[PDB]
Formats: sequence, structure tokens, C-alpha cells
Amino acid sequence: FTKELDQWIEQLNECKQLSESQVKSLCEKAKEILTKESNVQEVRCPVTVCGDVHGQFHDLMELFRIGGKSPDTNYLFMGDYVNRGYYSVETVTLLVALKVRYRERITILRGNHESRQITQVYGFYDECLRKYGNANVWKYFTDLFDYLPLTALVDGQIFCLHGGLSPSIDTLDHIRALDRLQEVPHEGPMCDLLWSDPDDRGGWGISPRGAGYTFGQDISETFNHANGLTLVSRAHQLVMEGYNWCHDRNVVTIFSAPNYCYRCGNQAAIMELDDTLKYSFLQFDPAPRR
Amino acid sequence: VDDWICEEEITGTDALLRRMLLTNNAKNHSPKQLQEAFSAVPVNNTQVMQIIEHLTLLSASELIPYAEVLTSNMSQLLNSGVPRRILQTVNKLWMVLNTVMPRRLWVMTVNALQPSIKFVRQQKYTQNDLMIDPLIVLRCDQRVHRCPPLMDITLHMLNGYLLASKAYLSAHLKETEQTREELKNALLAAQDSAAVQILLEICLPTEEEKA
Amino acid sequence: EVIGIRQLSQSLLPAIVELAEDAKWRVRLAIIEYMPLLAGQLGVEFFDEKLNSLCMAWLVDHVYAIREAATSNLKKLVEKFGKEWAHATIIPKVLAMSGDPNYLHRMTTLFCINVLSEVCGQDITTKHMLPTVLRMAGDPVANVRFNVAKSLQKIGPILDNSTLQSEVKPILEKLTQDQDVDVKYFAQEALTVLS
Ligand SMILES: [Mn+2]
Ligand SMILES: [Mn+2]
Repeated sequence: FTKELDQWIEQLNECKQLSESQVKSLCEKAKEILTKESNVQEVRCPVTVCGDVHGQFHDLMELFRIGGKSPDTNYLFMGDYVNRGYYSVETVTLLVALKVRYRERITILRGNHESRQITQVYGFYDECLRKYGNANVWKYFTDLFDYLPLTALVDGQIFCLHGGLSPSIDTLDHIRALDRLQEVPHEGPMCDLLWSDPDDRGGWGISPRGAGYTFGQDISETFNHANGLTLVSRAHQLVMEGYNWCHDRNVVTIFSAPNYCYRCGNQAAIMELDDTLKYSFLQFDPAPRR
Repeated sequence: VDDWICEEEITGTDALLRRMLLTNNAKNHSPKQLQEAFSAVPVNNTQVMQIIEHLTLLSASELIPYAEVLTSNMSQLLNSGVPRRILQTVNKLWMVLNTVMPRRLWVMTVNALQPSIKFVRQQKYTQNDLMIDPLIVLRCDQRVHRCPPLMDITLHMLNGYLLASKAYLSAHLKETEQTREELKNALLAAQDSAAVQILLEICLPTEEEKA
Repeated sequence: EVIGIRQLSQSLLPAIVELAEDAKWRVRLAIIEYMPLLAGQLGVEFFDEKLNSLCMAWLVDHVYAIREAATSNLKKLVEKFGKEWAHATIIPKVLAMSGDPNYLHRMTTLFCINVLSEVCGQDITTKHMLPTVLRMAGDPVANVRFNVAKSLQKIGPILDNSTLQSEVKPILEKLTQDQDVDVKYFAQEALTVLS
């Protein structure tokens, strides 16, 4: 009862979307898999951490050619598998299918674009509407996004989350105690958790975006010391160099989308934690297109 | 200076013993015979003892043929229950060979003292290979860390290759000119300090020694 | 093809070697694809003394595409430049890679075993790879274990039968009861394939 899933994975690698019934079955399986995952998903140390993809499917295949094919390479995607791209549906379907097939070998965390409103505005809803002639697939996927874990925790040291920290969150136990199965609110713990950014700042600050906060170096230092974390991996912001250390090597922003709307020209990078957390960033350029 | 002062005449008794014992025409001891003596199924320490004890009398020039067998088989000297005199005489012969045949002796000795679990273990540690990365000589079988003669050998090798690497990378940066000198000095200081740290960690009593 | 190997080797070979060290991995794999071509039109000794270590250099490369391209090229070279030559040149580096702490290099080793074992001859394949492959089965990383199971499934029919049973069957039985789900599935698949 798994050969069909491997066939779907093979089909998706050629960028061929599944039918509505297939997506429904996939979402059902994924929901039955994601419910058994805590908000802070523990992850074994050998894993390739990857930032945003934003539906740039050919760039996702570029990323796979860089870091290797799953399940031979463990992966960890920190949200934003949709919007700002012409192949959001294929990207999210491939990631969810990999999650269903190889749940131990891949972890997918909720992003700030994993929301009904953001998908309605920024064109994942429109892409689903065009590619399927109705909103049923969009409904199925946005229902699944409620179940994606908020954060991860690699070997109890590296803390991977899409966004930044929150003024009301200063313990991993608080994140574990959240009720993630809901829409991203306009404020509160998980909204800040998915929307916040670091900054060359002292203390907290209202984010330039419509939600979240901006936290300075001292904030990340106190959080890291209190929670016994060495690093706070993050993926919410664009990085021209592909990756960028912040706050005296306490926070690293990883962007895994070469270009961002096929116009920014930014490089991409993915962190590669080995068997002893000896990290390494593998940068790459956008793959050639027709 | 250790190799040069080794060559210095002490009392001349060695010349006397040369003229006296070597005249026996027991020079039938050959590298093939020594290799056969090493490769016995039992240890057979008596034959190798007699051969290498005889080789102490040999002058340095004619001792060059025995470089291959002595270095290749010194891994077998790490086994438990080897007599001390075997290692002492091997140390003496190695010092003589170093006085006359330094560079290739060092290359083959490092190639010989590999951990041996990797077998060949990249036997391509040529002269340049050690000259660029002196710390290779420290990547040796753990048993030498408690074998004082071969440890003394390894220390001689390490000092020589530190100086050699200094001169080598100086020459390399000169020829590749077609600042970097600061990076040269920093690399040399780091390399020497790293060698010192590795040696100091060797000096530590291990957990078994702690037990 | 139109200029001949001699003129190109005298002319473009150092430039090719310099290109092989390029930052862009796409350039590197473009250089990789011609090693069978250069190998066919050039003798074993010159390639061994010029490019063999360079070929080994690609195996430890960061990008996975480079590593798999080098793996396929190793298959091409071993089927082209003979078997004992690979034992004298290629196999020690693969064994050295088996001891690597980083798991991705060990996966490169397993892929190398997969490609080589088809055209490495039965006796060489068993008496070299099998001690190397079997020891890798006890690795803590589950990725390594299921890749070992897949490798045994793939190189199964190509080796001797008595060794097949006596060595492969117990460790695959061990892997079937291993806690990780993927290791279970791949070990069961390997056992069904072997029958
Ligand atoms: Mn984002
Ligand atoms: Mn984003």
C-alpha cells in the first residue's frame, strides 16, 4: 500500500500535479501523520536544514541535487512552500508526499505563508484555482497547514523555526504547550513565532511587517542561555549571500530560494549538520531554465 | 644538531669493534635474511636480535641496504612482549640511517608507522606530503605512544618535518608570487603550537593508565 | 574527436584541470562527464599519474550531483581501465572513505559499491567490498543502515552464493527487527528480492 506513493513521488519530480482525489488521500495520510508530532519536533543530528522555497519548484530540484535525494539525506524545511512562485502546488505536494512516505527522514515546519489569508492574497489560492478549476485542493492544503509543527529542535542544541522569537515566549515548554491546530492569528505567541525577525537592535521592537516583533542580540542571548540552545536557525528573511549569521553567531538566517520572485537575483544556501553538528553551508545558484 | 653531533667521535672504541668483530666475515647477514627472520610464524626474537646487534657494527654507508627491511618491519615491533634491546638497537640503526640517508628514511618510516587497520592507509605519503602537513607523523599507531624508542624516532621526524615545512612553504610562497607573509608567519606559529598541543595530549595518562 | 588526444592533452589539459577546481558545481560536473571520453583515448599510466587523484577529489565534494557524477565515472573507468588497476588505485580511497565520520561520505561509498560491484568481478567484489559493507551495518545513523540494506539488495545477484547466504542473510535479519521504519522496509524488500 505504498507503491502508489512512490509513483506519486516519481511523478511529482517531473513536475506533474496529482488529481484531486490523490491530493485528498495525501492530505488525509499527512494529517494522520502530523498529529503525532509535538510543536517542538525533535530531530536527530544528521540533517540538512533548508530555508524558504516559495514554490520555486525547479529551484527545489536544484536544492535536492545539491544536498542529495531523500530518504538518503535528512531534510528540514522551515516553512514557506507556497506563494511568490509559479509552481507552489507542485512544490507543496512533493514536500507533503515526501513527509508521508519518509516521515522520519524529513520534517516540515509551518511558515507564515501557511495561512488561509496569505494564500488567498499572494496567489497560492489563484494557482490552485487555475491548476484545478476549483478551490477544493486549496481547502485541503490549507487544512493541512494547521497541523504543521511550529518549530523543531536538532539534537537539543539547534532550534529551527521559520520566524523569530516572541516577548511572551521565553521557554521551549511554552512552545510545546501551544495549540497549533488553528489559523495564524494577528498577534499572540505563534503569530510572533512565525513572523518575527532579528535586528541590530537593543530589546524588542514593532516589526516593519504587519505582525511580529524585532528582537535584538541581547534577546537571543538570553533565550539561548535560558533554554540551553547554541543556535537559533531561522528562514523568514531574504539573504543575498544565501545565508547570514546574526547576533554574534546566535542566529543564522537561511534562505533556500535562489531568486525570490525570479527577479531579486539572490543566492541561496542550506546548512548541513553532520553526525557531530559540524555545520556546513552549501550555497547554490538558480538552475537553468528553458 | 642532534644528527650532526651524533656523528662526532666519542672515544673511537666503535672503530676498534668495527675492525675486530666485523673481520669475522659474518657479513653473510643480508637484508633478505633479516626479512626472513622478521617473518617467522613465532616471534623468534633470537635471530633478529643477532642480526640487528651485528648491524650496529656496520658503518653507515653499507647499512643503506637494510633501510627497507628495518623500516617495513618496525610495525611488528609494537606487539606485546618485544625485548627492549631490539627496540634500542633499532633506534640506534635508525639514527645512523638518519645521519646518512635522512629524507627517504623519513618518508618510508612515516609510511611504515601507519595505524595498519587501514592496511595501506594511503601509503602515498611522499616527501612533499609530509612536507606540507607535518602533523601526519603524529597520525600513527597508538602503540608508539608508550614505546619510548620509536616515540623518540617519531619526535625526531616531527621536528625535522616542522622545519622542513617552514622552508617549504616559504619557498612555495616565493615561487607563487609571480599580506601573505603575515599569513605565512601565522600558519607557522599555529602549526608549531598544534604540534606542541598534540605532544602534550600524548603525555596525558589515558583512561586505562588512569585505571 | 577532430583534433586528436595528443594536441588537446598538450594544450587544454592543464586548463581542464584548473576548471575542475571551479566554484560552480555545474562547471565541475561538465568537466566530470568527459573522464570516460579522455580515458578511452588515453593510456592508463598517464591518467593514473595525472587525473586519478583528481577523480578521487570529486568524491569528497560538497555537492551531491558532483559525487554521483564521479561515482558513475568511476564505474566507467573500472569497466574501461580494467579491474586490478581499480584495486591498486580506486579501492583504497573508497575504503578510506568508509571510515569517514560524516555520513554523506559513507553514502558516497555505498553508491560507489553499488556501481563498482556490477563490473568489478565476483571474487574481487566479495573479498574486498563485503568486509567493508558488512561493518557499516552497525552504524548509529539509520540512513547508513537502510542504504546498506539497499546496497546488499542491489549487489546481491552479482556475487557468490555461499557468501551471499552466510553473510548477507543474518545481517538483513538483524536489520528487519531494527527500530527505524525505513530500515525495516528496505531490509524486508532485500530479503524478498534475495528469496
Ligand atoms: Mn516567511
Ligand atoms: Mn519567506
